[PDB]
Amino acid sequence: MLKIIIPTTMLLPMTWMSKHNMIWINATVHSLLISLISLSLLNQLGENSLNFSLTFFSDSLSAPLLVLTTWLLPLMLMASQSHLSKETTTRKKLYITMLILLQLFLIMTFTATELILFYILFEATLVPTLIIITRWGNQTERLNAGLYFLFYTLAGSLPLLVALVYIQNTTGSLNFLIIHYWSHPLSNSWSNIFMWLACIMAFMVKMPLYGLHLWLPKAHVEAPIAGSMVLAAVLLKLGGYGMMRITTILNPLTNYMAYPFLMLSMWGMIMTSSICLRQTDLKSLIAYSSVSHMALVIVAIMIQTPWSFMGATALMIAHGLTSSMLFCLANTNYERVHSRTMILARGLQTLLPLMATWWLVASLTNLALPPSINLIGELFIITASFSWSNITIILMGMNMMITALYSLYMLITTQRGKYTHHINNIKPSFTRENALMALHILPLLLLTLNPKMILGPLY
Amino acid sequence: GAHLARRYLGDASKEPDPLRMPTFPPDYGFPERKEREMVATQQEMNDAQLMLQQRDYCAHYLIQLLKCKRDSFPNFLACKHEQHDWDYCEHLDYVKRMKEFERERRLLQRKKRREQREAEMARG
Amino acid sequence: AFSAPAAYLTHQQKVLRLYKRALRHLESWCVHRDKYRYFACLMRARFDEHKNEKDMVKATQLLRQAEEEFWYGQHPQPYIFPESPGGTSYERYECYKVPEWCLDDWHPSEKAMYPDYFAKREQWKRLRRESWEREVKQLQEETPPGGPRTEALPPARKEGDLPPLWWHIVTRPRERPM
Amino acid sequence: SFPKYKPSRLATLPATLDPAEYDISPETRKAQAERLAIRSRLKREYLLQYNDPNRLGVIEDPALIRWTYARSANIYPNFRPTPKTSLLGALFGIGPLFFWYYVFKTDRDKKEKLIQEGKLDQTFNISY
Amino acid sequence: QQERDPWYDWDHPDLRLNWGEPIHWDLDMYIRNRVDTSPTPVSWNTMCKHLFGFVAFMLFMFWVGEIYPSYQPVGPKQYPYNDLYLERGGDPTKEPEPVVHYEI
Amino acid sequence: SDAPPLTLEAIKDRVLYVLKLYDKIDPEKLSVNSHFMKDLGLDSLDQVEIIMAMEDEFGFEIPDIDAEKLMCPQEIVDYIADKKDVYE
Amino acid sequence: MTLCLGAITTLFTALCAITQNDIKKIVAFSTSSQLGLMMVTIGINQPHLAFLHICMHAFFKAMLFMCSGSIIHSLNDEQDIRKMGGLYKAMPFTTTALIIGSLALTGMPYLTGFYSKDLIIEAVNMSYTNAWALLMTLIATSLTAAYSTRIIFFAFLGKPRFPPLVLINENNPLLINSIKRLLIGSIFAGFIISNNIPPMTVPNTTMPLYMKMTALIVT
Amino acid sequence: GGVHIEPRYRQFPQLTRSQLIQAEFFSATMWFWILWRFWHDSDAVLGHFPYPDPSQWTDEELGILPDDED
Amino acid sequence: MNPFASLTLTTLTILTIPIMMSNSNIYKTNLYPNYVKTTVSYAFTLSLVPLLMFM
Amino acid sequence: EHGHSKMELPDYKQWKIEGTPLETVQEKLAARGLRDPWGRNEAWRYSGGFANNVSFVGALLKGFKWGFAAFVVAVGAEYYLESQ
Amino acid sequence: PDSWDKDVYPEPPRRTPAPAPQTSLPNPVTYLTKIFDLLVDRPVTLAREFIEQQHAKNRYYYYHREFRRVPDITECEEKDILCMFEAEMQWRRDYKVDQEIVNIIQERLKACQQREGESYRQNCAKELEQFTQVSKAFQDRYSDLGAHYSARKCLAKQKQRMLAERKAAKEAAAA
Amino acid sequence: YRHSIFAVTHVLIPVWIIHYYLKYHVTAKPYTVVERKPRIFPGDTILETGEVIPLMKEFPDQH
Ligand SMILES: CCCCCCCCCCCCCCCCC[C@@H](O)O[C@H](CO[C@H](O)CCCCCCCCCCCCCCC)COP(=O)(O)OCC[N+](C)(C)C
Ligand SMILES: CCCCCCCC/C=C\CCCCCCCC(=O)O[C@H](COC(=O)CCCCCCC/C=C/CCCCCCCC)COP(=O)(O)OCCN
Ligand SMILES: CCCCCCCCCCCC(=O)SCCNC(=O)CCNC(=O)[C@H](O)C(C)(C)COP(=O)(O)O
Repeated sequence: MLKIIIPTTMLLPMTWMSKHNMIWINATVHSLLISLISLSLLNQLGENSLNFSLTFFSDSLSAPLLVLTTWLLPLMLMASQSHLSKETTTRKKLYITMLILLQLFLIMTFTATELILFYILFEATLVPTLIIITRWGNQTERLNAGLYFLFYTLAGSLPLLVALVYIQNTTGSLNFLIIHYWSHPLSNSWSNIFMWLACIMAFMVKMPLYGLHLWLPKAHVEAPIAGSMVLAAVLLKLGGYGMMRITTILNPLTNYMAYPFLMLSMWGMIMTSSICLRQTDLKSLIAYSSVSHMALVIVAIMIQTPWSFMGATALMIAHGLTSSMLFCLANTNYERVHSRTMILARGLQTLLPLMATWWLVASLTNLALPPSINLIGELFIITASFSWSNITIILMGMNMMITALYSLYMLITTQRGKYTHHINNIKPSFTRENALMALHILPLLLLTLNPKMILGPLY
Repeated sequence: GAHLARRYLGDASKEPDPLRMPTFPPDYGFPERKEREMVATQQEMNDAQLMLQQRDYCAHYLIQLLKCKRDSFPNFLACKHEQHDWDYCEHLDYVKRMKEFERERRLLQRKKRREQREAEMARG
Repeated sequence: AFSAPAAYLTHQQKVLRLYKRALRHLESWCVHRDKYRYFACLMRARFDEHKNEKDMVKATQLLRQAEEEFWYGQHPQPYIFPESPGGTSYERYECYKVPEWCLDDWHPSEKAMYPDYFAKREQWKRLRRESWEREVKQLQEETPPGGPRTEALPPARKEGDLPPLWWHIVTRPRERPM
Repeated sequence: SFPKYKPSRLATLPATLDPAEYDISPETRKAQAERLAIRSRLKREYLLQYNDPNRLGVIEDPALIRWTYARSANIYPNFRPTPKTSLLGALFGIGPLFFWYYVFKTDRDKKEKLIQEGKLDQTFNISY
Repeated sequence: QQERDPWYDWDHPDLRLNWGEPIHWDLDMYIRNRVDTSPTPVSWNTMCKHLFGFVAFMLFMFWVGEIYPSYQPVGPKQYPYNDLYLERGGDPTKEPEPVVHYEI
Repeated sequence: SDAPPLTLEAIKDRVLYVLKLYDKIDPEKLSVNSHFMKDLGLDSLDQVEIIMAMEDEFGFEIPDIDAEKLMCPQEIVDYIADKKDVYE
Repeated sequence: MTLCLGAITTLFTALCAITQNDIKKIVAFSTSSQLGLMMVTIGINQPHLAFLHICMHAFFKAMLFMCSGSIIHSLNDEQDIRKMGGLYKAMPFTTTALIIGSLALTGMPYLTGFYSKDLIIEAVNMSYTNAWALLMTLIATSLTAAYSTRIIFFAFLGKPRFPPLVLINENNPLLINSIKRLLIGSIFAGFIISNNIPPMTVPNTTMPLYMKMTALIVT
Repeated sequence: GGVHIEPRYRQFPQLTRSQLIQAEFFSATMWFWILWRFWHDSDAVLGHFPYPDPSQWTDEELGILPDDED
Repeated sequence: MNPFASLTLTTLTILTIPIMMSNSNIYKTNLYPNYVKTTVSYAFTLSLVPLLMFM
Repeated sequence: EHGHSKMELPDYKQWKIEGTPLETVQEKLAARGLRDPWGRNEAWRYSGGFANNVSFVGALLKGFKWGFAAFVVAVGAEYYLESQ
Repeated sequence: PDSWDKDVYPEPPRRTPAPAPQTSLPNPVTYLTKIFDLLVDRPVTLAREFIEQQHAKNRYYYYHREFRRVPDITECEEKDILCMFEAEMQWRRDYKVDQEIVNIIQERLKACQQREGESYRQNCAKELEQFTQVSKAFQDRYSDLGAHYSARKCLAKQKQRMLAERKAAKEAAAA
Repeated sequence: YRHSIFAVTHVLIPVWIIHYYLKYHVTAKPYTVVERKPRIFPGDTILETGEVIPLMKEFPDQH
């Protein structure tokens, strides 16, 4: 596994000692190389996993998340090229260092044979993200945003730490393989109820579950473009990955305790999808869309059927790519108008036709158009829920209707109509932006050819 | 339809129920009770795979018609005679069904009159 | 569209607008031309029965039951011209109206074609650049204290002048640019 | 004499049938003049900022900024816990959760009972 | 925003808004793409009455037609081999109760 | 479309043609510069009839605020010209 | 449920069509009523007959729409039937094409709509169905005939009503050929497809003379 | 595609003989088809089997016994 | 062998060729509509054969 | 190549109300004491090729004559060919 | 074709009626088939023979893997991890084998329906019985385990089922 | 000439590719292409066996 870890670490001296004008070029090319090398992780077994060593292992659940994390960094560099131009070279290098640190921590998080190492890195991804939000943010509120993103997260994870340690003192090991093999049922007890709550609520707050989600719109709205991309795409998947990993020890208490969260997520998707309909901001709309899709993933993980796990993995990867693309698009508009309001700039399809086709593709994928892997995840989760209880279909279908509605509302308000008369600084779309969106979208429609690579270990 | 008006406006029991037909033994009319003859055996009708609702007593004419249409293909106006025979057999089946319906209707009239006459005799 | 609205509609304006709407809905009701002509002359005669009317309270008492009589027989599906704000082709060619300033972003290879047009465009731009400095002062002088009272603009009063704020009225895209 | 038109929330009264519009008053006449005055002043400001050959940006609109700020950021500081707010919040935020909890629990209790008594006919149910 | 004057020279003709005026709190609900509160040729309550009456009448009459079905003076269609037992469901090893069809 | 490119001459011909077919106006006295209310002595209503006739003749409808300030055939010709963007 | 839904749809939509002024809206409601009729056909357990009706409706409804488009473009983008007058002689090919299409859609015997719609009505009449849906199917047939009559009368018979500058023209091989292909279709395809395919339903051999012709009588 | 035809301004527009012959021919073939089919096969509309009268059947074939036997 | 399958798939497959060529140079010219119509005509003529086989 | 040949308008005298159903409306209006100033303007809708109208049934039977002639000649040909 | 086995995928003998045209007039179908053959099959077959001779020039092999039999979870010590691991891997491989068996039976069933046409309700009863048998067996063996299935849970389910069967049998015998 | 080159490049080449794919790859795998068994009527002769099916039961033929 170190063939992936070491090069990303070597990126730091590379970007620090590079020329004043060649930091972006070098970072882009070498990050793309690391993506290509990490692509070898995709070959998996139907048996347990590929064991790299005592400390790092990979699985067909860790493989797609790792590949997407490694693939993201070049696009984050391409997106943050623009607004950092007037920045001093030292601060640009600090930005690149933050991004590389985030990539490195996520890479060690997703292998993490042991639960305490996983926890340490899962919480280590907090510092680069917080600094990125609170330092390279635009509005006054970024500072406020930072605090929320911190404390909420910590508010969820500090009990988990205790829980994890307590487990090591009764079972004797937190190594994932042993915990899988030496699993024992959790008898219905108050002590076990609180252990289950401590173990789950740490990851619920990061999905985020409806009700505990208030930090997400603020963090996504105030963060810089790269911060928004990494929050929407990968950092949300930490909670779902962690729940998939940790629900192997929580049976059979999960059947009893999933009700408060299944009800919260099933109703929460309707409420957040409805909120998306009445929104005066693009980034807020996309953030609430992410909340809805992650609520659906939460439901899938709590249902605990093989179809649930397959659909949850597919939806996680697909939504990561989709959300990254949508945030990029909104940022391209924001750089030209400097307002970040949906109603303000309209009729852009006549002015920027290719940006219009990129908008169409992104919204179609978010709308879960078949046979895209968004629909694969949604359909598998809906099918598993229907097996669980025949009445979930009304809620799932209502969510489907509303998501189609607000995705097309976001498309029509910005792209269609008559242009704003008084805005005359809308320059043609650069090659960098179109390359960004193309590199976002091509992996999606290519993975729809080979779904097995993203359907998880239960495929 | 007239029978609809008669049943929904006249006495409900006086006219038969199409769901419960027949309500009388087939031997009630006369003891002969000759039996219907099917020409197409199971194997040549299944090998024909006509349809599950086309497997009625008029199936043999249907088999001849399908043989016709398969053989003389390029002209689709070649054979109307086999179609005519099949249509005639279908009409005869439908007339047998009408006869059965009117038979149950008149037998119910008979039973009603018989019961009424016997009850009147018991009244006197 | 062209003319700036006034502060209110006097009684005559309401009379004429009601008359025109009634005539249009009458034509929609009576499809055939002869029948519409008959009923239009009938309606005009019924409208001028009180033309010479003198007092105003009884006049405004009329054109109030007239409004109700219209709202009762208004033909919920009236005929609308294709390019009208209700027509089947209202904003149809709006997606082809591209602002002129977009031309300033054309690549020099694109601007190599059509050289004469860009010469004339540069002339127009210089004309506007000077005329704007004239127009700002014409408006600050001509405007009564306390801001304008009506959205009406004055014309050009000197020789070399041009009307104030003329650039975005003369440079409409087209009626059917594409 | 004609049947009358009754306005509703989604079927607003027309201008031509608004009783107030027909009955003009001296105070009203003065008011109309001032409304057009402020409207024309704003239009003049927008046209002066609009026709400028130097300007190569967006004409910042204070009304749009105020609308967005009031819709998004201005809600909480003006919030006050009032019987109306408390009752509406309790209903719309708790009632749905418990109603769906009841529905799903009822369905799953029935289904588990049917499974235990064995009268469900779950044949061919291989995927789940 | 549908009932605003369509012949005015608005700054945003599609939106029908003038630069500067106060914006309705719920503008994103009336944008000519959504709920329009225009006056209508028939009063709203009359609309609701007529539509609901038509719907309820149709549902009641469909139920009535269900309770009074139409048909023809015909007995049931007759099928040759024990009401076509072998090729509908099958089970060839039970010897179903023989049904014999009357020739009339 | 495939519509002919109508010009100002066609416009003025059609205006004067439509106004001649108005029996209330003698064809000898009405000229391209003949005012409506004073030179022709027409009522305001008959001005509205003229406006609607020109509407139905040209296929597009004139806003009444712009229509009621149309008092001369040359004014109407120029209004229709500016609306439909004719060069010559 | 399928039978009831098809019946209510066809009745309500034909009733709405009967009084429209946009030609495109009239033909849209026509096709919606036809879809309702097809759903009725499915409800009476005759799916193959509904497929044949799909096949015939394709031809004649598509060519009706093409004729309406020719009229619309000819009269300078106009759709209200209140502004097309005498087009019987002004454009003869569009007139005859839409006349043949209206006769076919209305189930004129020995056209493309006859072999499908006639069998639909015969099948529903002699089946154990709801009385109300039967009544609505017959009424919808009559209303289909009526709004076809409306299109013809209001678009072709009276005196002209369009603006004085006439731009009516048909002299284009593309429009003519595209119309005439579908015209040949809507004339002969019904016979060809009906007689070529093997039979898939038991025919309705015996039938009262009055219920036999009820389609012709009601149309 | 076609020929050059001019607008005519308040009179009947110019029509070529070609489209008139085409319209007349297609109307003619439509009607000829209808009467050809009606002559050759009139059974599709009018029917070709008779409908039996149920009251005409005598009780001998309906298995009806005169009120007394069974 | 069995031309039915080959024809029934090739009609659909040639229905997509103009979409493949949409990025070519023919797209930027005025021969694209003629191209698409000709392709549809060919596809219909080709799809006629399996109908004859079934009949 | 477009329709640019300087098309000519008619003469405004050529429009007469004579022979049109505008006599009926004019007579009914004068019978009450009114006149239609625009009656001449619609004259072109009843003057030229628009003068003759066709009934609805006259519309349905566009080609009944040629169809009937062809049908009878076909029946004659088949009668003479079959009876051989 | 020997590319697969004719006994795992049984097929009826495919009896086809010889054409017996009753009409003198020629059909277009035979001409269309002849032109299709000479215009498509011949070039395709020539290209395939070229490709096949090129393949036969360079011939080489690949093999199918064999897996030995190891103790299963029923012969696993409570806390031993190596033998438990081996038993888990073997149970996973048996799980996949079972899924592919059910897939084989399903393919057989679908083919049976499609071939039989309009008589599928009768002729395909044997395939239905095969699929019902395998479906029932598969369901008892692998259903209701959950996302985190394992050998231990399958054994526990089997033990519970055998306890219930033993109780029912003992009650039935002694009543 | 244009239509000849069109039919060559747009009909002949794709049908060659599809015919190859079907007759050598798709049919290589079992049950990929399943055909409804052709209808069997009495008196027909089978190419595989040469057996002639018995005719029908000689129904009464009147009218
Ligand atoms: C016709 C072609 C079809 C297939 C195309 C294949 C493309 C090949 C490149 C893409 C693969 C990505 C690399 C994924 C694997 C690399 C990581 C690791 O798994 O491989 C390493 C080894 O991989 C290679 O050594 C390095 C792969 C590097 C791929 C780069 C190819 C493209 C570079 C182009 C650079 C541009 C030139 C300069 C421009 C300015 C370590 O394995 P190793 O332990 O050793 O071998 C053990 C095997 N034993 C034990 C049996 C003996
Ligand atoms: C964004 C905010 C989210 C907040 C996340 C935190 C909420 C999680 C729920 C409580 C977390 C703390 C629980 C303790 C950690 C697990 C330790 C454990 O499992 O051991 C228990 C210990 O049990 C406890 O210590 C529980 C004490 C709980 C104290 C804090 C309670 C906080 C309120 C919980 C009730 C509300 C539940 C939902 C939380 C909503 C938060 C928004 C067993 O005790 P033994 O000594 O081993 O007994 C064996 C001998 N008989
Ligand atoms: C079919 C749908 C129903 C429609 C019904 C329509 C309503 C019909 C009833 C109409 C009743 C009335 O007219 S309500 C009568 C309202 N009161 C008056 O008309 C008197 C004062 N009018 C004026 O002075 C004008 O200036 C005038 C002289 C007219 C012209 O002005 P000009 O000199 O500058 O041209």
